[PDB]
Amino acid sequence: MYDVTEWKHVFKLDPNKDLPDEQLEILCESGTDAVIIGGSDGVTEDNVLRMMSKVRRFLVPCVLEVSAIEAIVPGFDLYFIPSVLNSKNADWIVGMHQKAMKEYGELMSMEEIVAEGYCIANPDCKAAALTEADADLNMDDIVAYARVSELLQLPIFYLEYSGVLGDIEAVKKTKAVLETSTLFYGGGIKDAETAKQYAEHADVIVVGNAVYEDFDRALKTVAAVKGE
Amino acid sequence: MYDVTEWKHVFKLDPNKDLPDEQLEILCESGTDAVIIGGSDGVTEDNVLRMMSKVRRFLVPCVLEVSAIEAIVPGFDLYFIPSVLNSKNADWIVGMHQKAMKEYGELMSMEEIVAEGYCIANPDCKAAALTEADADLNMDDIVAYARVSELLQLPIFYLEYSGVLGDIEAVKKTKAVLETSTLFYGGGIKDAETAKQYAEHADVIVVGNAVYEDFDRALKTVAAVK
Ligand SMILES: CC(C)=CCC/C(C)=C/CC/C(C)=C/CSP(=O)(O)OP(=O)(O)O
Ligand SMILES: [Cl-]
Ligand SMILES: [Cl-]
Ligand SMILES: [Mg+2]
Ligand SMILES: [Mg+2]
Repeated sequence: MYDVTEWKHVFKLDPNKDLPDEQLEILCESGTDAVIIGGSDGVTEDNVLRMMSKVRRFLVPCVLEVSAIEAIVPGFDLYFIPSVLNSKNADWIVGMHQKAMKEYGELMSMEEIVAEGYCIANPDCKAAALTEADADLNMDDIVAYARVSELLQLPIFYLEYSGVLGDIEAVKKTKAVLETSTLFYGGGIKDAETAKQYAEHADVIVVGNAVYEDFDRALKTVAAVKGE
Repeated sequence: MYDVTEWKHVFKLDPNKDLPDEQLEILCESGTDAVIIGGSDGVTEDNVLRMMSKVRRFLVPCVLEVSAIEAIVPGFDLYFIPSVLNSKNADWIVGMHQKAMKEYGELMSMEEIVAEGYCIANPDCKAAALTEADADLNMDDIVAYARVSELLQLPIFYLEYSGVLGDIEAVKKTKAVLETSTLFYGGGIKDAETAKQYAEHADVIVVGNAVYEDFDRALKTVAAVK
């Protein structure tokens, strides 16, 4: 019953960090379309489990973006499973996913799962290092990864720039080739202005790091794209 | 595009070989559901080209299985682009797709393309060495590759054993977990009896090099199954 093609904004929270309960509550009731519990690396099941319990009470859909088999926790409304399409190591595309299925096939069949075709386009971030992504891409390299996602009919193509604003032109061209995939963009969105700019091309903008750096400023990204 | 969920039998041909006399024609007129142009130890644009000119004239859908970017040729009803799910080389999982999209994006848009999830389950064959496949798999491994296939939305999961018959129990168990894709089985089918046996679990049986070894016998695999 969760339709990402109707979404416009999502906050991505890092279970490795701590947020005041007051802020976590404010983010869940902010009007964002989803609260995603992310991770990238070093995540632990206990932090994920505490966060699940803290966000589940709210009406907003809570999503667990799976980044480690040890950190799959029941209780979330949805599960996003990333596949790093430009990874140079099969583990981040399919390998870890096969081990998870082998180990938790049953737990996996009982949840709503959505695969995300990730394209990590910032060569200098923790995510690119970890996943051995060939992240130094020209725009047509990115557009081609988007075409690959559209061909596999991955519900989500996520252009990931991490802590930097990505080339807006690459967001506009990616969007132009996606006909079924929902385009998620994440990267340097810290306020109303940037939020509004990227929301012009992405189907969904992801605001994450900013919540920890300047909370009040990051909160305005919601009204910035859903407001009057 | 042609609907593979209705198929039951397909012959897969090696564009590097040629059938004698009118055998290609009898095969394309046999009742099989599709003729797939494949090939091992790589293919060349020339053989594929020549094969395409031969099979496009018939009603049976003709499919090019794209195992090499350099051998793509326009003119087929369908193009299957494999992802070797158990490959250790990302180039066989997503790289081929990305190259085709980057180098032949406009050709890709004008053709009907189907992404197939491949699982090479025979560790002792050309395909496995060529794709660096982790092919010494137990049954629960295969079952898990099939789940990944569907997670990735692939319309086809192709369980490949090449030159030999695969464990019939593996076929039955993979058919059991696939809730939304079509199960292709390939591997050592050379006659009516074995084709019938694997057709009990697989959605589509692929009969390949048996057509060069014993044509009359491979031809009976169509009726055995349909
Ligand atoms: C275990 C399993 C079933 C599949 C493996 C899942 C995979 C491929 C995970 C890697 C996904 C990553 C690095 C996501 C970025 S979170 P982010 O956007 O917050 O970036 P950051 O944490 O700041 O590095
Ligand atoms: Cl843990
Ligand atoms: Cl005909
Ligand atoms: Mg809730
Ligand atoms: Mg024809």
